[PDB]
Amino acid sequence: NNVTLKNLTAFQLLSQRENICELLNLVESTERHNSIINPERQRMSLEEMKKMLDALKN
Amino acid sequence: MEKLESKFTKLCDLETQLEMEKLKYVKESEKMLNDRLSLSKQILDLNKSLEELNVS
Amino acid sequence: VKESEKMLNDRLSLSKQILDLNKSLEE
Amino acid sequence: NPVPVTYPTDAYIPTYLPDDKVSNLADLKKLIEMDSRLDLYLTRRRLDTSINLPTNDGGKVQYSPNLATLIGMQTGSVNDAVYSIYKYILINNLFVTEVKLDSLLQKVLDTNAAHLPLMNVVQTVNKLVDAEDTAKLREITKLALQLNSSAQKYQFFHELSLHPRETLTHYLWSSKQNELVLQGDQYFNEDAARTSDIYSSLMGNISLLYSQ
Repeated sequence: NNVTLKNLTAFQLLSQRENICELLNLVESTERHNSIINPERQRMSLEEMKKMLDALKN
Repeated sequence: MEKLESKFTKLCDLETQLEMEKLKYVKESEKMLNDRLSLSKQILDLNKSLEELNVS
Repeated sequence: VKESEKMLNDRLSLSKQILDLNKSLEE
Repeated sequence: NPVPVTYPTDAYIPTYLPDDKVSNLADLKKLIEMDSRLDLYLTRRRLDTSINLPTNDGGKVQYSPNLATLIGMQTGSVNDAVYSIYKYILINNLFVTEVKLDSLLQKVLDTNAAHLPLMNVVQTVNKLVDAEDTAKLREITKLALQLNSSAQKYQFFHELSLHPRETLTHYLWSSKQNELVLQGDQYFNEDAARTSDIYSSLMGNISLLYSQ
């Protein structure tokens, strides 16, 4: 916790610039997308549903 | 889904706990019923034996 | 519960009679 | 009163994403409502009621031969003693509602006042004888905020597609109005506040102060 006016105003600018500098295609953020979709959590979770759905049939 | 299975085994245990509590209201109420029957019988015999005596 | 309250009232009303019955001890 | 914590407990799980592009969000809403109904049934059975000792080592107490006339028993837990004494005070209709003491109560209490509060009555009665769920609730509330972040970035870029003229001028005004806020506290840093470089509005201020 312990947020202040400076810590908040400098967070709004960081969020606005992360988006603006991405519209101009100046930012490469592949080491952040390789934490959601690209990791095996997209496949291994499906490999857990593929067995929980079958365990739920008996 | 995982948190759901976690909160679901709690119900699986609670069902056995509830039916066990239910099985404790059938072995215990009938005991009081039998005690009441024995009490009425022996109180009939006791009141009869009392009336046989002078005091009543 | 409907049986326990019956037993409790017919057990607390039986000592009130046993006491006054023992009070009759002059015969 | 609930104790305040230092980490977010829940998240709103936003609903401004188009429900024809992202699917199974309604599945998530149904699962969350079902878990919200799967614990309202547990908390209820945590406050469960049980009637197991109306009449039925320090749990067993030997009653005096005096109190044995208001109970019908000579031994039993203290709960049975206080309960059966209250039942005797209740059956004989002794409470003043128009406790008025009976005749046998005179002996059992050794008191001739014939009128005593119930508090004193039970006083004489005494005188005669779990961790993993926190981690799960922090892991889930650590994903509904990542979802609440990606949804905000989608909301921004989608509101940038529509009306880009309106969003860009807002971004340029937020920038020209936030870079000024962050550059307002760089004047007091203890190595530029004793070198006499900033003392040559820190001059009208001393006018207001001296007048104050």
